[PDB]
Amino acid sequence: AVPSVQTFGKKKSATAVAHVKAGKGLIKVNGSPITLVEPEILRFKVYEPLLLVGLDKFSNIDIRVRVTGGGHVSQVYAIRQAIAKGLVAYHQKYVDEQSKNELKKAFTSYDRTLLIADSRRPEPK
Amino acid sequence: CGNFGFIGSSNGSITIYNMQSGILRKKYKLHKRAVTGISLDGMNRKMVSCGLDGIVGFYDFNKSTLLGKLKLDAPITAMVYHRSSDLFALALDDLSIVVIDAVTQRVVRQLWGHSNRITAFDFSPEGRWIVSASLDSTIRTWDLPTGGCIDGIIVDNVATNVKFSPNGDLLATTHVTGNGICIWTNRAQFKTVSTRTIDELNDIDFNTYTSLEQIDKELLTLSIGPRSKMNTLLHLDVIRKRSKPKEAPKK
Amino acid sequence: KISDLENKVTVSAICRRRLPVIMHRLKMAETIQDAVKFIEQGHVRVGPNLINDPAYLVTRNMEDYVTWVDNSKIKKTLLRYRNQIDDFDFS
Amino acid sequence: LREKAKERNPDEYYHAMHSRKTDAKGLLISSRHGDEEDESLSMDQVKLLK
Amino acid sequence: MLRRQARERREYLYRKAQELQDSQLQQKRQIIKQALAQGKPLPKELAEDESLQKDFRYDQSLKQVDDEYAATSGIMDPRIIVTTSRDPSTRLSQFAKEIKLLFPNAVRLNRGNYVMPNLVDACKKSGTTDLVVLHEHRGVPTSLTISHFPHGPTAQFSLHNVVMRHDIINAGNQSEVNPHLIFDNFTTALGKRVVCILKHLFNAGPKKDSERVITFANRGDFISVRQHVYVRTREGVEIAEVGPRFEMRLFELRLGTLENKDADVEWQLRRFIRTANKKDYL
Amino acid sequence: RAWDLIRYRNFRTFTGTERIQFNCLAVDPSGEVVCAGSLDNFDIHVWSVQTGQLLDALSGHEGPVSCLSFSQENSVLASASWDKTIRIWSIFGRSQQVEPIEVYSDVLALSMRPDGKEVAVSTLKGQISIFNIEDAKQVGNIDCRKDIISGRFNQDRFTAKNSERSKFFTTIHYSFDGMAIVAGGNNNSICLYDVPNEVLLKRFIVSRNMALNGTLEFLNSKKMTEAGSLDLIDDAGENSDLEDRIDNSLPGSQRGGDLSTRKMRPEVRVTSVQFSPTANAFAAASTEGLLIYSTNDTILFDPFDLDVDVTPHSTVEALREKQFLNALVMAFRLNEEYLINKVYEAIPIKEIPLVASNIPAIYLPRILKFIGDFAIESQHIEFNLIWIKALLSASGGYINEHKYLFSTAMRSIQRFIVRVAKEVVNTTTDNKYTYRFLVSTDGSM
RNA sequence: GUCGACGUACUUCAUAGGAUCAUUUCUAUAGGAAUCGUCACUCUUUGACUCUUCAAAAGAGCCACUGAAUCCAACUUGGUUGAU
RNA sequence: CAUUGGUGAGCAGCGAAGGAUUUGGUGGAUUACUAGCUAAUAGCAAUCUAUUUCAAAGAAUUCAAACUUGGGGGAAUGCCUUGUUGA
RNA sequence: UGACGGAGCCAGCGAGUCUAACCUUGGCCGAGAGGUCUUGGUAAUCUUGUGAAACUCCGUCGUGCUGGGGAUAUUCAACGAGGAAUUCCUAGUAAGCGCAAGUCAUCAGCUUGCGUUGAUUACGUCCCUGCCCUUUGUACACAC
Repeated sequence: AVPSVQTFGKKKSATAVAHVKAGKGLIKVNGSPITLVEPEILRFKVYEPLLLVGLDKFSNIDIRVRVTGGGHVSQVYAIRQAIAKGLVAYHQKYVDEQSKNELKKAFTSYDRTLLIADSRRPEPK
Repeated sequence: CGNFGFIGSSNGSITIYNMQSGILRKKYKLHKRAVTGISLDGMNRKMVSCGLDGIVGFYDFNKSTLLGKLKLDAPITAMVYHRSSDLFALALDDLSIVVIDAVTQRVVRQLWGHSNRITAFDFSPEGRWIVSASLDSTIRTWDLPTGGCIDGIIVDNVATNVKFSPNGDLLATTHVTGNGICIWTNRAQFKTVSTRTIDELNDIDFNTYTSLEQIDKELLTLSIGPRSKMNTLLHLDVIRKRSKPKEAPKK
Repeated sequence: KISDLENKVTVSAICRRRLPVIMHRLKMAETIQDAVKFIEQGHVRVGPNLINDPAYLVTRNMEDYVTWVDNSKIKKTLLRYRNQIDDFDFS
Repeated sequence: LREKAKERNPDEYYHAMHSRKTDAKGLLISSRHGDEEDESLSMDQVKLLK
Repeated sequence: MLRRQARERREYLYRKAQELQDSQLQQKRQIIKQALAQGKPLPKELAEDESLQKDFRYDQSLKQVDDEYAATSGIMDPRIIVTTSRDPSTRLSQFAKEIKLLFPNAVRLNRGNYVMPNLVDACKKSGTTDLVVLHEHRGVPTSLTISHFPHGPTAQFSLHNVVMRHDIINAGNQSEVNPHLIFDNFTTALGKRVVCILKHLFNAGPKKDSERVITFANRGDFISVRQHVYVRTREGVEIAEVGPRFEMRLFELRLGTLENKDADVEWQLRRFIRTANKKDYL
Repeated sequence: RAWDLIRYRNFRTFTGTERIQFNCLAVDPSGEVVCAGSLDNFDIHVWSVQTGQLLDALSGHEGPVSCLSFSQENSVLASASWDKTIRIWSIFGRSQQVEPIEVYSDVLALSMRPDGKEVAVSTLKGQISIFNIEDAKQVGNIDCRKDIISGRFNQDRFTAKNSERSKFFTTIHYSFDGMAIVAGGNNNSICLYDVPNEVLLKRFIVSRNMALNGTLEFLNSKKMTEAGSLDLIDDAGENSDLEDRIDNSLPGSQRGGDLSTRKMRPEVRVTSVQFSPTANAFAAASTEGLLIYSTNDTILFDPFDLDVDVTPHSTVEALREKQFLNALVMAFRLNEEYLINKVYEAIPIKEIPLVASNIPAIYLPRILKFIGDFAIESQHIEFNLIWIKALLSASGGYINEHKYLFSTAMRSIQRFIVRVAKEVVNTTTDNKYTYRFLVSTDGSM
């Protein structure tokens, strides 16, 4: 019944599903808040989808992320990818396309690996 | 772009909403008296506002800075932005029309001659003329290249609205009495009119320059004709041999 | 064998190469009439470009590119059936 | 079964993948009640049963 | 190209199943071919079927390298990756160096954290043809697996009497010219299959005076691999030994790439059967 | 295959070894190597042009190579394919280097900047993404699928809003100053943008013919009857003679040949767009023909920093008072073609180089592109060459260090020197030599 | 290690009596059975038609005027001397 | 403890002599506006008839016409073409 | 870059009615085979899924090596990141880390998988060491 949006963030074998919907503004990773995501030195790697665009985008929506697999740093990279492209997809579908591609421009100017992973490797020289 | 709408309130504050989702995006507060004109570039990069305190503000739009502010000598009643040439015209309170460009922020023409309040005005689609209409029951056309008044119409009803077509086809005026829309066609779409001022170098009045035949007797000069005549003369045997049909016609 | 050039060449073979039959054999629709309805409704593209008519003949190398259009409701409901739907790329 | 998993063909639409659904780990939810009944019953049905 | 290669292998094994299914018509069409050739009477089964003869009117115009290697045998040079098992010892890295010097058009790939599915996918979309995976036991290399990549076969061998060029002496540098090949008594159809596998990873058409040679000599299912350079004297031909020597024994040969082990086995070593040690290329 | 446009001969033919059909190509700047990609092979075929052989087959795409382009300056190859990937190949000089850039959806029509710095790809999402080549990261994208006019076909039963047929661009092209992109596709709008600001400059409706198919977005509901539309009814047997009562259209044919053999209306689509290398225009290969869109400076008063004292009257007073440089820069600030022509012809030969040395650097591309578009058809050949010689001598270092500004104004000038002036010089040279022969030698008997 | 002769061993091949149908009458037989300008009723089979399920997908699109149906609120009536 | 599951019981908020959902019919647009009919240089439109008939013109040895056939094989009787006998 | 002592946390492989010790001390029943109970010692990569380790945090210490018979209720073997030489190596690569399996050859004095963490430096050049190719341009223009 609610406007909701589901995205995916992947690094090596971690995978994070982020559901974004309209709400009061709560960002929850694995049930716990976002301010508990260990190893606590990469908590700003998790935070930078919020601090790159401002918390006034997150003031009206609530995100929840479920992260399985991987290790510590692969899980924080999956979390930040899921949060970033979930915010982009929510502003695409339920807010205007101008804020959509402003968010895409800001995340892509920081690093496009917030939005597109580096996936299939190696190179056979 | 169609994304942004701009509201200019009577307490001097421009608010910028998104047309798709309907919410406040930005809010500029420069003027203190009523904002009577807002426009923006064709590249969404510089906006221009004019209030009836007689300041034209020039803002960057992507960055939210102001690029400058220019104080005119009368309260401004109406702005029209010609968007391809980046020239906007202001109907001031001293009954002049100030034509000012937004790139370098200078008053570049100032058109005098109206006797009462300018009700409306509009640019030509090529941006060469500006047609205004005012409460002295008149409609004037100004050639802003030369800066003078090309034509004038005394019309019995006061024309309250003047709009050109976005092609150069039609002028649409709207008067005080009459429930309809009066429609005019510019004869200068079919002929060329002289930009020579009315009141109450014929090639430069008709915006042409017929190129002179040779500039100096010590200068080589080709023929006034097609360039291909030399090649036709030099190789007209092989061109006609090409042009023959492949077998002889049946006579 | 060259007796295929008399025996096994057949209007049914040219008709099995049509787009809804290719679809139904690729399990992309449950029946040939469903495949006809879907490519009439404009869900199916081969390559990049949307194919709109049922009679389109699909060669062997050109059946690797029979997919659904992106932003298809059918593509969305199969992705959301396996809840692999990523709303970033619209489906 | 491993060969069928290798040859799934992910552009596979059925009409029954509207009703049938999938849990969080990706496996198949099979409702253990009915499929001719309903698991949740309405408020007036609960009123009559109670 | 995922879907193209899957459906191409599907169509190939469909055509192969159809060939072995309708291969009776090939030989009975051969029977009526030689019955036309020498005017001898035709059997009852080939005499009463009217459809086969009125297909034989069409089919009278019908008529080495095998199905995986046949498309691009001498047309195109191979491309080989040589990689070790995982976290290899230094003597296995020396041996993988020696095998990449054995095969021309071979490079070597560092192995660690490479899953074999996405390794195979990276190879078979980067365009390599063969993969040689080498396995060790405390330095001593014990196996090599050759996988031909456009869904071709894998031949898995064990290596038995391994002496290495790094192990012997500083005898100089190798030659790296396109060698000549020698295959000694590969007599069965499995022998020709193993020959085609082992020799479509060398460049086609060496020079006639190419002065290095490499021999795969079968001695009771133990392919001795030696490599020699030569210079032809006035009285004989003088052979010097260069590069590694070993004995490889085929224990498996299956019909897919390295990743699955769901591929159909063409041959594998029945070890514990009752008549195991009584026949060769068993 | 390669074509000499002097002797009109196909002198080279390149085939592969695999019997594939080629859909796009790209040549070297220093034309040693041609390169071509197919839509059924996933490889790129690299041929030498001097010899004829197949130099290489580049591999690494896992989808059909939709587009190829060589960078014009540093000669790096950029291919892009339907596996959602643009890929950059360093071919020359011992590298064999591959850099794959992934992108969001499958790519059709890559294009390459004139300086080779960046590459703009068009995707099937509807976007034009622009990437830095050397540091393989995205510089910026345009979202174009909402300023595309996708009409409704007659045969299809889904609206033009919900259609997924043509809301993407199958051909894009850079402007020669590198600042704009023209783009077209299987729709009847061609759109051009400026890549710094990523905003639509202008959208052109390529057809209003209702005889083509994808033109109208909304179809007249009078023509939709109780069984089918009235334009899918074939009234071909109501015809006066047999040769158009005949139906010889084999059924599932799209984009074959011979318009009689397809049974549908010809859809409207642009298959290739290109900018003009010399004069401010673009050509679009639609179904109706090669549509050529061009500006002209005769109309559209667009000044450049004029003030109130800058006037045609003021310019001819400065010309009559023979401040020639002031008259020239007043006409440049007017940007009026007749005034620039009048002042240009009124400057005497004695002081062409003083004026051409004292022209300010912002008015240099204006006088160069004016001299080009004037001198192609003007008769004053020695006057125009004197002006070109004075401009190239006085300010020909600014041009060389600002190449891409004068990249279309200098190509228009050497469209004048080699195409009228060199033909005239050839004629007078042949006359001189035939005179010297006819009077210097011996005709006796 | 190759092909002939002899020897051995193995595989395949029969086709008769009778009836019926096949000629827009008549399949060759007299050993067989059929030539009628409709009236009604019941049972059965089939196909459309409208609505619908598995089970969705797409809407020849907009605006105006006019009628209807359902769910709320509001009012009225019956109702703990008993509604559902 | 989650439902980003169904069915309800209710608040806050929004809130001008009511609100929501669904549907049938008609009208106007869906291409760029020079009026209806007929035997038409004009008549009629309340009607063409009791002038609607004469005259003139007008007829290719083209007295040729399936550019229209699913494939293989045949064609008793047809049909086509050519010759022939008898009138 | 340590040593003690607590705490938080993060994987991917792997599912055959199949998976798994030895030597004793004694009691009771039984004809015997044996059964059942009892008992100490030795060995151990445990046992099928939950779970890893490196890592992260919080208290505490505080950085000059090892021996047996002698002597009370000091002094006689190795070794503190390994010489000359030598081998291998270019991105999820080197290296660190653990966890599973044990697939007809090989392997358990181990082998193969699987994830976790993840760089430095080349990405040029034929100068050295070598290996290879060509020395009519042929293949069709233009140019050299």
